[PDB]
Amino acid sequence: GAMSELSAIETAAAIAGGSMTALEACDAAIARIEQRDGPINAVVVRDFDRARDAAKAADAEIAAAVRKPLLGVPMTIKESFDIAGLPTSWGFAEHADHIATADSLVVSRLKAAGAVFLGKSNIPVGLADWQSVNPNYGRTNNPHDHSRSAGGSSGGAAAALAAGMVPLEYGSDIGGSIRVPAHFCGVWGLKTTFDAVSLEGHYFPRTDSAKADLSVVGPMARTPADLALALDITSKVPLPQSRIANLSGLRILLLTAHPETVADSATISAVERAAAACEASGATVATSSPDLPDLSALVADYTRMLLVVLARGLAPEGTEPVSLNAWYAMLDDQARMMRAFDRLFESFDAIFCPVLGTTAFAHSDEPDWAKRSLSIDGGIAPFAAQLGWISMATYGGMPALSMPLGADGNGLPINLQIITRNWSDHDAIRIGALVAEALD
Repeated sequence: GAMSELSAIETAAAIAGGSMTALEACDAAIARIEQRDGPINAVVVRDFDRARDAAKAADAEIAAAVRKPLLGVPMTIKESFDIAGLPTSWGFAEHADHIATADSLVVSRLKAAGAVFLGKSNIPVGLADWQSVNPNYGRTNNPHDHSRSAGGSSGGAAAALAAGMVPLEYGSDIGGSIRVPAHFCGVWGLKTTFDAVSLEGHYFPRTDSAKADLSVVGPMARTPADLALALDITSKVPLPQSRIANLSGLRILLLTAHPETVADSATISAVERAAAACEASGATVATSSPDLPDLSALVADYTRMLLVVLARGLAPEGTEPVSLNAWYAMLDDQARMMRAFDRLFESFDAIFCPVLGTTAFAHSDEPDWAKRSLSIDGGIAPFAAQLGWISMATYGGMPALSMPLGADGNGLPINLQIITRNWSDHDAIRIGALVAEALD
């Protein structure tokens, strides 16, 4: 782009080399937020006074010859992550004054690498939407078109990255809440392998309960290099690095259709263009496989588990809740689906497919997804069916990258979803980096 910002790694290098100080990096980011966040409303919790103190402490370490991978790099994090001294509300008015007393694990890891947290980014109520709007902070608007959703639930994070306010962010994903905002705002987002990164401190307000199923946390940035560094900083253990040097020989499964939902022409064309660029770089592309799992059964099973997980096994009055024994059977079903993808990835290195079937939708005041619809090539389509596109990685557990491809006819970003086998998170990042090179 013509107007650019330093990446997270470039900022740390500029501080380590002495071309700028950590306090200057912090003050520059504070200025971008105050200058740009007016019409976007992404950074809704601000901690600028304590951040400047941390930036000064970072410059103290720099002078003492200390070097850390993110030393002095300013960032924000999704509001649902605990930071000691800041509220964690999940957009609930009842929890607006719930102040965390300890940093979450991800925050602690990033701080130990030297990062400076300026504040936290906006979310929908209960993290339960592909928008970012709540009565505590208001609505986040897509920086590419203020009339469209920024995505959710990590939508404030993606908007702050798209507007260049900070180079690094971190979100959570149970129904696409990392991939979808990255796609709506045209930035990079890694849905990580299930259980690869600790959710400690991503607590429902006033509890120490984090989701034990489907949900993952993962980095968001504007470069694949920043994603890989942030992944290595926050992983439970160091994950296998990628040995993929180029696209020659890579085996890609290209999917632009789903038995339970649809993609529009611009999205289909964009995902196809990415596969063709890899084919021109020596990769092999298939458009079907007998080992592809039953995507229709997958979305139905994923949805039943998702609803149970979201309700904590509570049923509406009158109806009978799912029994614990039935829950154990559901996990067996999921494990069986995970192994089906294992077999698929014996033949393929990656699946290429849409993140969602269309670009960022107009702001919706309808809280019930069953009462929402979407425009696909001027045609009306069901909203909730779009869950099919993100269900594979969430239910199967695979890592999935959301990376910029381009924009549609209205300038709204379109991202590609790159799905690789469990624990190959660095492959997903690396393939995305190679795809971006192949497109330029």
